[PDB]
Amino acid sequence: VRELWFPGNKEVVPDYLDGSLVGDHGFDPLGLGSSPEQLSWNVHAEIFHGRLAMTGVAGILLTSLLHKGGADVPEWFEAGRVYLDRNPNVDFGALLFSTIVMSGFVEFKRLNDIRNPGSQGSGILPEDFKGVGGPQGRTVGGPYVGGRYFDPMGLCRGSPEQTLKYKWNEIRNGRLAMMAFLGFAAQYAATGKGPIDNLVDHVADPFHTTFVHNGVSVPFI
Amino acid sequence: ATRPLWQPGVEAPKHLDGTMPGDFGFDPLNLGVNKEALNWYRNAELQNGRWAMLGVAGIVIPAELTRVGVLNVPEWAEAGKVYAESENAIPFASLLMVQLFLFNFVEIKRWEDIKKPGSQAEPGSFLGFESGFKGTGISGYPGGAFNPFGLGNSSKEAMDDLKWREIRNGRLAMVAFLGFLSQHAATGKGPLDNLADHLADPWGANFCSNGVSIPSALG
Amino acid sequence: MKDFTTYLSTAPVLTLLSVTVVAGLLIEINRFFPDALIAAF
Amino acid sequence: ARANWLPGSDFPAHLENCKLPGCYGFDPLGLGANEERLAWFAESERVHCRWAMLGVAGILVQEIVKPDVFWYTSGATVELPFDITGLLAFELFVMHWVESRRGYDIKKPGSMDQDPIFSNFKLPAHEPGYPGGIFAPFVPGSLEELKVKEIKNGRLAMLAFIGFTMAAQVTGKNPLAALREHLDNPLGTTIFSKAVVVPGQAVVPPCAIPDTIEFQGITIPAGCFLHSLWP
Amino acid sequence: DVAGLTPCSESKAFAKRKKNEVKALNKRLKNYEADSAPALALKATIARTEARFDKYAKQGLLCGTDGLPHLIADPGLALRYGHAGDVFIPTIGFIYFAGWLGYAGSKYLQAVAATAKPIEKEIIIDVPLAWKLLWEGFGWPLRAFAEYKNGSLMEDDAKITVSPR
Amino acid sequence: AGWDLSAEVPAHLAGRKDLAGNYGFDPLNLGKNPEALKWYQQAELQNGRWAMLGVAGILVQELLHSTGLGGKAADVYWFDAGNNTFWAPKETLIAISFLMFNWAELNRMQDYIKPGSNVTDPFGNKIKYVELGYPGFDPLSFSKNNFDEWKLKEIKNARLAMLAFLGIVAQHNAQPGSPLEQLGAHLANPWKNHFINNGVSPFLTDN
Ligand code: CLA
Ligand SMILES: CC(/C=C/C=C(C)/C=C/[C@@]12O[C@]1(C)C[C@@H](O)CC2(C)C)=C\C=C\C=C(C)\C=C\C=C(C)\C=C\[C@@]12O[C@]1(C)C[C@@H](O)CC2(C)C
Ligand SMILES: CC1=C[C@H](O)CC(C)(C)[C@H]1/C=C/C(C)=C/C=C/C(C)=C/C=C/C=C(C)/C=C/C=C(C)/C=C/C1=C(C)C[C@H](O)CC1(C)C
Ligand SMILES: CC1=C[C@H](O)CC(C)(C)[C@H]1/C=C/C(C)=C/C=C/C(C)=C/C=C/C=C(C)/C=C/C=C(C)/C=C/C1=C(C)C[C@H](O)CC1(C)C
Ligand SMILES: CC1=C[C@H](O)CC(C)(C)[C@H]1/C=C/C(C)=C/C=C/C(C)=C/C=C/C=C(C)/C=C/C=C(C)/C=C/C1=C(C)C[C@H](O)CC1(C)C
Ligand SMILES: CCCCCCCCCCCCO[C@@H]1O[C@H](CO)[C@@H](O[C@H]2O[C@H](CO)[C@@H](O)[C@H](O)[C@H]2O)[C@H](O)[C@H]1O
Repeated sequence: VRELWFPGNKEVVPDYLDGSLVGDHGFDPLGLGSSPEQLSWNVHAEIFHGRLAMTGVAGILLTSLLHKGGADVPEWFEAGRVYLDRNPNVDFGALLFSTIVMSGFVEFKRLNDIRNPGSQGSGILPEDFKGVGGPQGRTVGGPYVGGRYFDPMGLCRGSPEQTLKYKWNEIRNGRLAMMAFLGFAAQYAATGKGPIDNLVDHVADPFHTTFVHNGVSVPFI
Repeated sequence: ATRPLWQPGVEAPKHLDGTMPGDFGFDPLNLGVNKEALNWYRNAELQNGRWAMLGVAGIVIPAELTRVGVLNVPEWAEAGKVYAESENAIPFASLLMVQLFLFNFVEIKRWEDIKKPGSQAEPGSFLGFESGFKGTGISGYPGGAFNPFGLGNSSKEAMDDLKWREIRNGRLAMVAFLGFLSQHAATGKGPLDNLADHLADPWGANFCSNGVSIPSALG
Repeated sequence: MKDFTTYLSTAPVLTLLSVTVVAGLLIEINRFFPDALIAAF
Repeated sequence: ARANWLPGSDFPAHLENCKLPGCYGFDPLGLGANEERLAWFAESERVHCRWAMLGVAGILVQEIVKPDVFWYTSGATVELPFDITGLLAFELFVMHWVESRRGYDIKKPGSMDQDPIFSNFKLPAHEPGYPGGIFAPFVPGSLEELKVKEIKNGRLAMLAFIGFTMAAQVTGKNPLAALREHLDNPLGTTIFSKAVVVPGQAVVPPCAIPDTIEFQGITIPAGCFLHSLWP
Repeated sequence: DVAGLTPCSESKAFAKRKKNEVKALNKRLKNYEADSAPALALKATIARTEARFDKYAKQGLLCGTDGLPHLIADPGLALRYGHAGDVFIPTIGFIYFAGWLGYAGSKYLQAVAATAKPIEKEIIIDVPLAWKLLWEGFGWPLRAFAEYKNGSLMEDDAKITVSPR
Repeated sequence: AGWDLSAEVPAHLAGRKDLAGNYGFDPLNLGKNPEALKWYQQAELQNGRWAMLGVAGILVQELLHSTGLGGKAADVYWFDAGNNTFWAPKETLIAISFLMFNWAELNRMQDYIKPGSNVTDPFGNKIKYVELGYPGFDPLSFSKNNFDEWKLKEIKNARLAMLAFLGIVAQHNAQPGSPLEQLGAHLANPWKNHFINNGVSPFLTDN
């Protein structure tokens, strides 16, 4: 049928993963999405995590590249402290409260859309914020929100093949970005340097600059 | 039915529907499930909103005038003490008892009106003034003596709009008074002073830096 | 997944989790606000 | 048609039967898949073409007439007859009027075709993005070939402007000055001669534009476009 | 002074107790280094002890002949002498939280009692329903008073089973 | 659509051709309710006429103060009229104004409640009523013909005067001198003096 996360072995592939979902490879050994509503919730969480990880990884990479060039851009693991230091008039609690409030407003809009697929496409919002659906055969709401604001270029409007290709691109890049952020955290905790720093130090000296020489992954070495 | 709700996408509870002014389907605690309890809470909301509106007006307008220069009055938290040290100042206990004695009569009469709207219109109750004590059918909206200018009497929809404006203003004033209390307790300054201090440096002057809202033990 | 969540909703599991959460909250309250003999507001 | 951006390839489905001028079937990302978006992008491309043509011509003429003035820093080194604030406000007001009229004409074809002051004058019927009438008092040749010429020249002008800004940020000289510098040593003045990256070392040309520029009493950033990303 | 009690601020026994506790802690601290873990722990304990004694003396607590704080459990007596936070306010706080938990449990039991299989709902709790009822239990005073004045908070004596005397 | 060729009339203003200066301008839909629009029309007429009188007075007084025609009373800024001394103090004048305005405004309100009712004076004199916001005080009989055109002129001049008064107050709170002095200071360059460099409106520029 479709490519699996483990060639052959159809027993490990769950029944609820029939291949209709984007990025479906039958991966669910722990059965964390056995329930239907749990599967829908996990789909929303996965796409949201992928987009958030892509944004964070892109920002971290760009800041690390700027820091290497000599710009007054701090590293990702110290950007918050640095900004708080150059701006002593900004209260940390105030910034946290503002972030929580604004994120709460948008997250509540998304949450209500999750509860009711097409309930936010009216009132104080146009029909564009109603969603186009997709997962679980839905035709409204979901993580894929079309419209003229979340898709100004209209890449998903016209030719379903292009829409499917872009959706696969998005999910694959999101998973890759999630793994990239995990690697960023592990590398910072082991070597204490940024991503670009680790990459340049490794390219300069391939052998002697692996995870075994950081002194953290392999303790006795 | 399809009127705006407090949380878009969430269906309003069946016990609220959409007839009372200010009905936005907001009842996460399901406090107004009982009809009698809902009616009592509606009357309580109207009373609290009107009293809060009067208090917030008497606290903001005099403060705004004082800031300009005309009409010099003390800050609302010190107004009670300022009058106490006056020469012919009435004792606090006597003043409070007189106010409570008058309020006892008026509030008990309003209480009887809540149980039965046409209660106070009983013939012979007063010296011919009971005729003007008949409500409009809903407790909390008594015409006659009250509403001497007859605003909103042109039609039923006109009165409904005014009721919505009254409920929104009352709720806003209630929240404003709670804010006044919290602001003065956290910062020993007036509302206008707090507003002016916040605009000067919003990121450095707010509830996160007053030292009271956020406990110092956590930090 | 449904059966697992149903098992987690059983009386013993919920009782232990609730007791653990309440105990943890009380421990942290006493850690940040220790020696609270009276209700000083 | 036979004119393709990639000979031997196949035009995209949405770009087939494309009547837009200068349509050579170039759309790898499929940005013109939607019909409405295609028209909006066509108007955007035409306006970009004309603006880039005007800008490139102006920069070249300014360099020829005044070779001692750097076009990149001309915004803060020209000595304005008026004031920068008043000039910006006047330009913003008139630009808002004209741009709003044009955009609304695109949204609704014949909505912005009547003179508001003189009721007797009205722009004749035309196609979106091509006003005509009083705007085109002289047409030397057929409209289709001239439209193709305009689109091609505009695309070339946009690429020319990008090359101008990049050469100014890398060499700090004017367009013709950089061209003369490249002519004096073609094998040493190319981007491959100044920049090169290898697994272990990277040579990035230094910025020829100051980090910050002082205008009037304030400071303006004006540095390099993603210098850290330069090869 | 309420019942022959002296404020802890002016109590000599209170100060002597604080001094003795700090003295014992310092005696134990003397057998360690200056920056070692036991030394830091003992110093933290000393700081906590001093802060506790200072807070008790500053809060206005009353101390007896033994030098230990005493609580006044009597409205009026505690309200006029500034001791409402000893038992009065804690009483209100408890009553509120206890009623909250009790009302939440009562509502959950009554809601699941209408289900076709209530015993299973009792051994296998409905987490979403329990969460909603726990949140609704915060308005327990208003709800309880409304139910009492409504007559739905009680069961008729003629409908409750009773022994044959 | 009159105020914007790309906009649409908010429906409640499409079938209302009897309103002076009806350009379909109501982006906030404040006049959707017929009663609300009826009250807003009277409010607009009152504000516009009062603004016309006030702006004309301020302009004439400042013109006489600058060129030099009025006595010591005119030789003063409009906002500084309190320094002048008249026949009665400020309190007496304010009280007299309150009483006279109470009488006139109550007559107008009675007419608003029931148009055509209050139209007779205590001495029996009567006038012909012609629409609500137009009581008929036309001693020159200028409304006999082209009434719609005349009221359109009135509404446009009223709106212009309202904007003029708002601008005068804003300029006074942001720029020094009289409105005519501000106009002259502007016309002096005028590429530098234009609220952008006043140091008050932008706020973000030079604090
Ligand atoms: C939090 C991020 C996240 C979330 C919510 C999901 C969610 C989902 N994934 Mg996905 N995945 C992710 C990250 C995520 N994934 C990453 C980073 C990769 C790259 C390795 C993949 C690769 C992948 C494949 C190949 C497939 C899926 C599939 C699915 C769907 C079915 C699986 C399921 O139901 O279990 C739900 C998953 C969770 C509830 C996450 C549980 C996390 C556990 C509890 C923590 C342990 C994680 C890790 C081992 C420990 C590191 C933590 C520590 C170091 C800090 C589901 C909607 C299948 C599918 O059909 O796609 C639609 C499928 O074929 N995923
Ligand atoms: C969201 C995310 C990262 C987002 C990062 C952000 C916003 C970073 C933000 C900032 O950096 C900037 C930009 C600037 C900095 O100065 C400050 C911060 C604030 C730091 C990563 C998620 C990262 C998420 C990851 C890595 C998830 C991995 C999950 C896996 C592998 C699960 C696999 C399985 O679950 C399945 C699928 C099926 C099951 O049955 C079996 C198992 C095996 C359990
Ligand atoms: C709805 C609901 C339902 C659901 O279900 C649940 C929940 C959530 C709970 C909810 C909510 C609620 C709320 C919010 C409440 C609040 C209230 C208030 C605030 C009130 C006030 C209220 C308020 C008020 C009355 C007030 C009043 C005031 C006053 C008189 C004042 C007075 C004064 C003055 C003048 C001056 C002087 O010098 C001082 C004084 C003496 C001070
Ligand atoms: C088509 C497509 C589709 C597919 O699918 C995908 C993709 C690939 C994405 C695509 C492509 C794209 C592209 C290529 C783009 C580009 C563009 C440009 C370049 C623009 C410019 C554009 C440009 C422009 C406008 C420019 C302009 C200019 C100007 C005005 C100038 C001005 C000036 C002058 C005169 C002089 C002075 O002293 C200075 C200044 C002021 C400076
Ligand atoms: C339409 C609409 C609708 C949509 O939907 C929305 C929106 C947009 C909101 C809108 C708009 C609105 C507006 C604009 C308004 C405004 C108004 C005004 C400005 C008024 C004034 C108004 C104004 C006024 C009355 C004024 C008046 C004045 C006066 C009397 C003056 C007096 C005087 C004089 C003679 C002289 C002296 O020495 C001083 C004095 C004593 C001071
Ligand atoms: C079948 C049984 C399992 C076979 C594989 C087991 C491998 C698992 C990890 C083994 C490493 C852990 O054991 C580790 O041994 C190394 C190698 O001697 C010791 O290392 C020591 O000797 C090495 C070289 O011999 C020196 O360079 C080093 O300075 C010294 O510390 C570590 O101190 C000890 O921690």
